[PDB]
Amino acid sequence: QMSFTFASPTQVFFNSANVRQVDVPTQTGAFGILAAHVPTLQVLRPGLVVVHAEDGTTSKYFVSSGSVTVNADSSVQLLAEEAVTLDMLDLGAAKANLEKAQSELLGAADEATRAEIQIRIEANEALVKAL
Amino acid sequence: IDTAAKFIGAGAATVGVAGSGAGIGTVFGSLIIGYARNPSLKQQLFSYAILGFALSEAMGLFCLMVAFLILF
Amino acid sequence: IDTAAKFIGAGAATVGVAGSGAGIGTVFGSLIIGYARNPSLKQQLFSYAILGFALSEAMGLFCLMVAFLILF
Amino acid sequence: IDTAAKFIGAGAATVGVAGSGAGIGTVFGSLIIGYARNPSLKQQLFSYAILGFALSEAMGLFCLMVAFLILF
Amino acid sequence: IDTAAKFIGAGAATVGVAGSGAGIGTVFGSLIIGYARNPSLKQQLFSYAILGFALSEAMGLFCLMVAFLILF
Amino acid sequence: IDTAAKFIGAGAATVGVAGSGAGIGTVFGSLIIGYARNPSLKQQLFSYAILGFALSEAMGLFCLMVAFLILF
Amino acid sequence: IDTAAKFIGAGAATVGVAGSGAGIGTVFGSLIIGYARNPSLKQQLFSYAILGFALSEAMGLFCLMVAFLILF
Amino acid sequence: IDTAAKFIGAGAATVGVAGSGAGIGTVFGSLIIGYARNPSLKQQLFSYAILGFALSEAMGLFCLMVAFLILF
Amino acid sequence: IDTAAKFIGAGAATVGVAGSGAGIGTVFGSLIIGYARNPSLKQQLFSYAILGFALSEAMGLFCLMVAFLILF
Amino acid sequence: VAYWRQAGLSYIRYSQICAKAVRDALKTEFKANAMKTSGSTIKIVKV
Amino acid sequence: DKIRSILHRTHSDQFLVTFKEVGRRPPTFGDASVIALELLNSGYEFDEGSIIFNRFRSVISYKTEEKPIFSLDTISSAESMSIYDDIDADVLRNYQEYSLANIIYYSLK
Repeated sequence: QMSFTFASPTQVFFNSANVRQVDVPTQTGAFGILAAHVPTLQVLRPGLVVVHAEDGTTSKYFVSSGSVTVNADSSVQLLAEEAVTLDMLDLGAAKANLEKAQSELLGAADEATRAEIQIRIEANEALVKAL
Repeated sequence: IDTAAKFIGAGAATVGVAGSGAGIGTVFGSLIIGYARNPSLKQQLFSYAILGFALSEAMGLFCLMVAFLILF
Repeated sequence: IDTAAKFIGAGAATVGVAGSGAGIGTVFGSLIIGYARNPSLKQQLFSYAILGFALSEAMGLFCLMVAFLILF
Repeated sequence: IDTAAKFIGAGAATVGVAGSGAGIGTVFGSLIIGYARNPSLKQQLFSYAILGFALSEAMGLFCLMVAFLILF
Repeated sequence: IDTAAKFIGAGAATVGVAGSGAGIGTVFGSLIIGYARNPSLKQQLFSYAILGFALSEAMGLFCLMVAFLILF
Repeated sequence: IDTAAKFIGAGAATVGVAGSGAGIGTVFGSLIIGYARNPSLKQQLFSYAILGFALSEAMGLFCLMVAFLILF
Repeated sequence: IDTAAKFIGAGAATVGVAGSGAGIGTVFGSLIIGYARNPSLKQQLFSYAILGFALSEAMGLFCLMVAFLILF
Repeated sequence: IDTAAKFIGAGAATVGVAGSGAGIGTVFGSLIIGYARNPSLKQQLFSYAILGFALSEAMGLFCLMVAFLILF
Repeated sequence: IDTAAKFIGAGAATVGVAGSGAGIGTVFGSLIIGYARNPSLKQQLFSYAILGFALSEAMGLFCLMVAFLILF
Repeated sequence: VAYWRQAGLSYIRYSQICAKAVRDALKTEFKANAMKTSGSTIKIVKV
Repeated sequence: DKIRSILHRTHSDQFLVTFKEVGRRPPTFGDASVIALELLNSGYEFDEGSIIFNRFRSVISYKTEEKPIFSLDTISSAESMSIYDDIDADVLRNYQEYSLANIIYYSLK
């Protein structure tokens, strides 16, 4: 057993809920955390969140950016700035943004502007990894 | 000379299965730590393990084809 | 020559167990680092370590068949 | 001496396939421990795995052409 | 022919220990790096390193018995 | 003697090409896990991998030159 | 023959020290990666590195014993 | 015997170049998987890679001079 | 035979330098991937890099001692 | 150390744009939540 | 603003930054991020801090509460952190930055 807590600033999903394993899109690829997983802190990356429920059927979500935490005792918490379910995201407008984002990349030389446009590329390029 | 060097030369080609056996422990070991980060067990990960061990034991079956061609 | 090359040839085929020896330490090594990432020990992970020690000792059993063919 | 040493001379060149045997297990094994970090499986990673397996069977295309030269 | 080839048969059979020593370095390394991630050290994981250092030396006692067979 | 042990001297020189083949996989396999951390493909890591493929296949060239030396 | 094959057999057993040499690097390398993860350097992890250099030099002392027995 | 076994003794000394070739693949691979963590490309990690490929082919120049002593 | 086997026996112990040259590639590799984790570059890790390359070159200097003893 | 690091950006500036492109991709049924979120009411004072 | 005027004259020279328009529009994580950005852009590498706010309890009752923020990245690595493994020096530089934006937003909410 492990208590799982997953939420955003606007909406709450899990609160000390009994769950066996969770997959998280961290910076270091995608880490999988089981019931008695090691104490490892890793920050988030735009991608897919897999939450293995207690009854065979799994719910999956999409994240923009945030943080996950696994502790010295069996308890996990995951938070994101804006996390939305696969249900409410359009596959149309995601390509419109990506192509506009890959246009400003070659039209900006400033070292500060380059990072800001590439992050938007990364986020929009992750919007097709699920839809 | 024509039959003697065919028995000690089919033994040196049996050391070519040292790569297929140590390589199989690397194609399955890197699949153990692979599914440890999880979660695609059936399909994707273990499916790529089968296409990897087949390309690992292929240098064991071809090396046992040069072994049996020296004794039979 | 007839009893000579089969006595030095059965020794060269015993260099095929160097692959299964280190190939068994890796499949049981990645299971030690895999169960360190926790927690599906019994079933799934440690049930695959048998499937990884069997495909590695299969080349060992194939190499120990060759050295016993020139010894008996 | 001439025909006798051509038999225990392509058998020692057949144990050179142990580098390509475990090298294909180290290459494909890293790709199984790479797509597990996800998600650039289609192209990028598995496409580079065909560049690493060819550069590992390249030593296998130069070691099997050596033993096949001392044969016929 | 009879007295000589048994000395050049237990010599090439000692080249099978080259896996039992390196594979033990692979398993005891994965228990050295595995315990770093913590915390099951005095149980679970270091109790699996004894089960790994044995299966690796299992091809190191099977290979050693062949080198002790060709000699005495 | 002069024509005999030159044939069994080129074969064992071809076994020195077992380090380049397993070196090629462990150098182009760590770059198959480097781009898995991303995103220096065709930048720094894949550029140094060619500088890692050259340093390993040169120890295969310096070994194939010994195998060609004992053949012509 | 009898005073000859003892020198072409005691040398082949020194090729069993290839696992003791590459096992010492792997058991210490993962100890250098385990102490890079911190913090129990003084005992626990580097203390176990002594228990990993011993179970890896044991397959190198038993192989050096067989080489010394065929030389003296 | 005298003008024969030295030609098959330089072949066995060229098998020591399987560690200088597979040691470069292990060295120039961890400096490709380590630079993936970034950003110590120059001055630190690749500078230590010059001192990593200095104690790797040092066992190979010592193995290329052992074969050169059994020829010239 | 009495003069022949010493030359064939010196090369056979020179193949035991393939384990020391790759064990230096693993110890300096896991220090190159052990310095990327940061920050104690001087002391601790790279200070134990020579302490891990001492026990791994200890198998080479003992093997090249058995190769020189059959030459002088 | 990523690409936004060294470029002058912190993780907060990373997280801000990451969320912004998620807001833009929304369809008109949950677009009402986009005005509720993404605040910039705050003023900067520096004497 | 009602902190820039109530406890100012007394500590007028001890000011780092001031924020207005708070309480006009319901706060967002976006507001807290602007609070997070301005803190890390100032040349003040703080050893430790504390955030003081009014925690809600009911319609009539509330209590002033302190929460210590261990947001120094030099203080992020302690003897109690030695329990944890698989961390970067500059991955805490990401987590500490974000866990700061959370608590600011929480205190603001």
